[PDB]
Amino acid sequence: TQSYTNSFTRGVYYPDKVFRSSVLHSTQDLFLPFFSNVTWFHAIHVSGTNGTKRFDNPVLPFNDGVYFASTEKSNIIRGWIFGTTLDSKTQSLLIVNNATNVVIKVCEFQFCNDPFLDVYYHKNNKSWMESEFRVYSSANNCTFEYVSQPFLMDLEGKQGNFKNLREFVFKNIDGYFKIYSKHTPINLGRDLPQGFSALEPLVDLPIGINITRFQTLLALHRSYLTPGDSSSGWTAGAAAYYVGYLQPRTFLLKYNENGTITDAVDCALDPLS
Amino acid sequence: NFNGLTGTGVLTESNKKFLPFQQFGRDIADTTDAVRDPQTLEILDITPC
Ligand SMILES: *[C@@H]1O[C@H](CO)[C@@H](O)[C@H](O)[C@H]1NC(C)=O
Ligand SMILES: *[C@@H]1O[C@H](CO)[C@@H](O)[C@H](O)[C@H]1NC(C)=O
Ligand SMILES: *[C@@H]1O[C@H](CO)[C@@H](O)[C@H](O)[C@H]1NC(C)=O
Ligand SMILES: *[C@@H]1O[C@H](CO)[C@@H](O)[C@H](O)[C@H]1NC(C)=O
Ligand SMILES: *[C@@H]1O[C@H](CO)[C@@H](O)[C@H](O)[C@H]1NC(C)=O
Repeated sequence: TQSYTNSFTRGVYYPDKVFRSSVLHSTQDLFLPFFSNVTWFHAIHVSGTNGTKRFDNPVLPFNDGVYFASTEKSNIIRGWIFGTTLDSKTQSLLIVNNATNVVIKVCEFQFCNDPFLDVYYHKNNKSWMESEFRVYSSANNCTFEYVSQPFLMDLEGKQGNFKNLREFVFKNIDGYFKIYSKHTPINLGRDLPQGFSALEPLVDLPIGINITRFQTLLALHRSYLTPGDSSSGWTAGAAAYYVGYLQPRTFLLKYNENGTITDAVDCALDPLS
Repeated sequence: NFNGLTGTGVLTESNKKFLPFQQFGRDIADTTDAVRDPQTLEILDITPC
C-alpha cells in the first residue's frame, strides 16, 4: 500500500514550556502543513500460513523529523529503530517497549536479520505471543541506557467502535532528541477523524547522533484484521499505519484561558490565512 | 531569587492551573508572572511593588 490521504488539522505541539493564557501568539517552527498528504504503510499476512516475507517494514528518509499516528486496539506496534547506518560502524537507537516499561538504548547494533515471525501466523486460534524478540547480536561500546515510565499507556477498548489513537512526533536537533506524544481515546468510525488536539511533550533525551534512516519494529508473528492491495500512487484502502514529514512553517496559535491550545492557522496555505 | 531568576515584588498564592511540564508564567511584554519553587511544587503569583 502506497496510497495518499489528507491530514486535515493535525500535528501541533507546544513550542515552549512557558505558560500563557488568552493570547494569540505567532511562532516560526517545524510543523506539519495543514491539508498535506500522508502515505499508508501496511502490515499484512502475506501468505501467513508459510514464512513468506511481507516487507512491511521499509526504511524511510527521515527528512527533518517525523510525524506518526497509529489506530489499533492491541499492542501490536511496539518500538522504533533509528540511525544513519544501522551497521557496525556507528551507533543506533532502540526505543523498544516492555510490558509496562520502556528502555531506550543507544548502542551499536551490528546485525538485524529480520523481525521474528511465527510460521503459522494465526491469532484466531492462539492468542499468546511470548518472549520471541531478539534482533541485536553484538553490543559493542555504548552508554546512555535511559529508562523511565512507559511511553504508551493501554487505553482499553470495549463495546466496539471505540479504540485508542496514538499520535507521536519525533525531532532531533542540536544534539537534543524530543518525542511529543498524545493519546486520543475517541476515534469512532474514522481512522483520521476531524478535530483539534495538541501534542504533549513527554521526554527530552540528549544523545547527539545524526539521524538519516529509521525502521519500525512490528510483532510480525501475526497482525490480524488486515486488508491489502498491490496498488501504488494515489489510491484507496486501509493500512492503520501512517507517516508524515515536517517543514519549517509559521503558525498562529490561540491559547485558551486555562492554557491549552484550541485553534491554529498556518500563514502559507491560503491568502485568507 | 528563584533558580537564578532575580526579581523584586510581592508573592501571593494564586489559582493558576499550571500543567506539570509548564514551569514559568508569562504575559505581554515578556514579563514574568509566576514561578515554580525549586524545592516544593507550588505556583504563586508575583506582583510588582
Ligand atoms: C498529495 O496527495 C494527494 C492525494 O492524497 C494528491 O492529489 C496530491 O497531488 C499530492 N501532492 C500535493 C498535494 O502536493
Ligand atoms: C525490558 O526488556 C529488556 C529485553 O529483555 C530487558 O533487557 C529489560 O531489563 C526489561 N526491563 C523491564 C523494566 O522490564
Ligand atoms: C568501541 O570502543 C572500543 C574502544 O575504543 C573499540 O575497541 C571498539 O572497536 C569500539 N567498537 C565500536 C563498534 O565502535
Ligand atoms: C550522518 O552521519 C554518518 C556517519 O555514520 C555520515 O556518513 C552521514 O553523512 C551523516 N549525515 C549527513 C547528512 O552528513
Ligand atoms: C478551565 O478549567 C476549569 C477546571 O476544570 C473548568 O472548570 C473550566 O470550565 C475550564 N475552562 C474552559 C473549559 O474554558
